[PDB]
Amino acid sequence: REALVDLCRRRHFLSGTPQQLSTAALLSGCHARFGPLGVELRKNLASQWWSSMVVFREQVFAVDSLHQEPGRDSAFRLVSPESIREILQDREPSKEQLVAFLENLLKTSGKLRATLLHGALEHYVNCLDLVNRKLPFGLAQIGVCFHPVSRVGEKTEASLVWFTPTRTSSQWLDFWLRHRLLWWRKFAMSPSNFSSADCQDELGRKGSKLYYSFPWGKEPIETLWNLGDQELLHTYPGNVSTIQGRDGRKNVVPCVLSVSGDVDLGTLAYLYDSFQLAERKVLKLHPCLAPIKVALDVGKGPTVELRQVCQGLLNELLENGISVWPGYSETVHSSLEQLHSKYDEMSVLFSVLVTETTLENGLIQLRSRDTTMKEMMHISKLRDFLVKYLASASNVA
Amino acid sequence: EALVDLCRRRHFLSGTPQQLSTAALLSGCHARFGPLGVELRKNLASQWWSSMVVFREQVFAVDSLHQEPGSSQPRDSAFRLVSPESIREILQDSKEQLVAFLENLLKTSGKLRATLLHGALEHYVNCLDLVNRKLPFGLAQIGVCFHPVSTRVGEKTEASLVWFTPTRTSSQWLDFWLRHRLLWWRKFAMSPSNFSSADCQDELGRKGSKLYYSFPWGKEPIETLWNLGDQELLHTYPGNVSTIQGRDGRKNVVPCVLSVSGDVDLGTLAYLYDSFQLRKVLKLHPCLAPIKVALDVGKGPTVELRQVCQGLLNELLENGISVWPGYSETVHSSLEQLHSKYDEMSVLFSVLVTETTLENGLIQLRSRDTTMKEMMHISKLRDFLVKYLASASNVAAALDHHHHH
Ligand code: NA
Ligand code: NA
Repeated sequence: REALVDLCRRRHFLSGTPQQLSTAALLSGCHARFGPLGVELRKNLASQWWSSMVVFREQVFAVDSLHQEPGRDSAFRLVSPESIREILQDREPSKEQLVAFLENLLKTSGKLRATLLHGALEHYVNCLDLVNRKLPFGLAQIGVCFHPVSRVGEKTEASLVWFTPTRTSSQWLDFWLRHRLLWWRKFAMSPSNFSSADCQDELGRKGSKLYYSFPWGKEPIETLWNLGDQELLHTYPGNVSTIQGRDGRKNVVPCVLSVSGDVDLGTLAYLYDSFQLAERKVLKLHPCLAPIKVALDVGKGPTVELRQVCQGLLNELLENGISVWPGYSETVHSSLEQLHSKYDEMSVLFSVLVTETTLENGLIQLRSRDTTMKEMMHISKLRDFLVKYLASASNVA
Repeated sequence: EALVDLCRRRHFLSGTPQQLSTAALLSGCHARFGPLGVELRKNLASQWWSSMVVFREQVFAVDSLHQEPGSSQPRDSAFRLVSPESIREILQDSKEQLVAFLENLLKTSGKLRATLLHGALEHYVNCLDLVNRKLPFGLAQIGVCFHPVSTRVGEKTEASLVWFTPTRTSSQWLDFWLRHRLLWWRKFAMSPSNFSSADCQDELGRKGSKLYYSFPWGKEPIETLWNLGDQELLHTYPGNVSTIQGRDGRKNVVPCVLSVSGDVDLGTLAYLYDSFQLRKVLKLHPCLAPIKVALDVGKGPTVELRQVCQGLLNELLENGISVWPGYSETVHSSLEQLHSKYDEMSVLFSVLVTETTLENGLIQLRSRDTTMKEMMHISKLRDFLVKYLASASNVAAALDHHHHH
């Protein structure tokens, strides 16, 4: 078994049976891929996407849309089982009556969304109103999309749909291309492994794609398209006056750019990127992404007292939203060496050891993932040190 | 009618007039929320995530697919997923064969989930490993579930905690979580007594509780808590019961399963109704309000007041304070109109920047809550806002670690 995926499965970044840890299974989205460490890593990534694209941008608003669309091409259809049963009860068929049923399914049944684009379009007229028709602006959503494989794969997509006058659309597309690529790179240990290329679709529309170089090859993690206006006009038949936005004095139907990232594949990219057979394997996930910031353990000494102290430190750090692994809670004894190796595989940023010394003089032993050196710190400072350290890494962007 | 109409007008809600009836709002057949509403809901979901997961070292995140293995034997009402190809292929490409085809759909097609429970159950053994089998612990998830309407598909965002505990302590945990969840809804409410609970029991004598919000048309359940026992967990691992045991001290037991399940969309609607006060103002809790501050300009040099505002804007966003940039509009609106609008959008504070500000750095700050105005130095606003928001959330967090009985 490949080492990175093996470690990820052992440390609960990935879930699944061993056969589901193949490249094809991991890329298909046909099983829930992530275990608790992975779900947390992915939530951190999604939060960082939200910060960059919605929180820090006044012209981007959140949107939410259904998972199913009116029914498109290969998308699975939603069919009520009660309708099928109704049919299977009646003794006389036909072929006319059955074919009819099947025919009617193919034309009236809703279908699973393949992208988040249609949800943004359908909410455009309302956001336009909210912004008093001023262009440009965006609508953003993170949510699951469904993809026929070759079973239906599920992928978490982070979408920005940007509405701008056609005359600035090319400029906007290039701005998003650079910004999005820099966003992926800012969390990477090997930022050159995130690359980009131009592409064009079936219709000749221009776009770009962003890629991560996985061991087996490059996989697209984000696509950016200059869609023009057809999809928007397709959404609002007749009523054109209600979709025109202001470009200064001009009233115009805006051009639509779609900027869509694969949060799941992006999670897997950072897991591969983090792997350092440095020392023993370590996952050096970026501080803002690492699911566990600190681990707390008790050394040789008085069980119940040494744990009362860790509990207090845990509670303090959690009130401050710092994730903590309560190793002190464990029963089985494990060597310091074994602990550090595990924490390193889990991408834990700092490990803290509370000992009889601590009970005497209040000093803890603090070990860093990145340098791997141990320092003595007074328990009273730990919180401020950690709170400050994370804020520093998050400020870098 | 006034509330829904105001919400629709201010983009808390979305939809046509036929989508704004109480029936359509409850069905989940359309995406109910406009941008201010999606932000409100995101804030509510973040608060839930903080209280249930971030602050609880024995609760872990789980993610599970939206689709589940096809069954059909039972007759369940969950929508099935059918490949259009498959249908076309039998269609344009006799009776015996068609009936068999339909039978197959019912038996083998995947189905859309109706709850997040099975998701948690299926990841229980992994989490067991993660905690080296120590009970109790929980698996949490927020995600969309689907449900039959009337033949339409309703979508509801569910916030679920599935808690694994020894049977001997399961009753106490049920009571602990009930109090905890009820207090969680109430801490954001203008009228907390409109959030209540009721105890209940199921077909099999299993105990549960339900939490309700008293909407204008009656009480609606916004959360359910059930002491499920172990049946469902046991059914998830047939033939592996010996190795799904957790530790209760020194004893190995198959844990009892507590399922706590909250409706995030209905909860969002609850807070919209709860915030509505007569001027019409929505007094949403500071932690929930989608826009914390609006910045506007009064009398003065356009291109300079705007720079003061933008600077202010940049500073607040950088600090993650949501801000409405009213100064970028054209402004042919009165102060009273501007304020009435902000009150309806639940904006917590509005700030006015004028010539004077350029002379002495003073801005006029207006509170949604009292409508009182007040001069303040533009350099002190970021700090005022951050402290006001931290204070509100601290007050709200007062009892997140309170030991219920
Ligand atoms: Na924004
Ligand atoms: Na937790």
